[PDB]
Amino acid sequence: GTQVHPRAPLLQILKVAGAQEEVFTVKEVMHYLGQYIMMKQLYDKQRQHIVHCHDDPLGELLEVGSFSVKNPSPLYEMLKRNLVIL
Amino acid sequence: LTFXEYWAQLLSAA
Repeated sequence: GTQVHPRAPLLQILKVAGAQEEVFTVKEVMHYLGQYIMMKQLYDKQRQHIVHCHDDPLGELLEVGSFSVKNPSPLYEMLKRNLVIL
Repeated sequence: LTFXEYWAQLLSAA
């Protein structure tokens, strides 16, 4: 339920996904990240829990070329680096 | 499942 402020590179990704706010909950941040991956079709077409984020700004933040939605720790580690707790 | 379904499962956990 805590409010967070994304750092600029993360906020840019959320903005592409349609976010107009500057303060979010963690769940809302995760929501817009999924929206971004979906709109850009970064998920693997055959095994859709795999996300291929290499060569995309999201991969620069996550620091991995791909991840599994079922092994979300790279996402959470990125959030710790990119969220200011308010 | 679809990506939307997998992400919704993850989202619920946050």
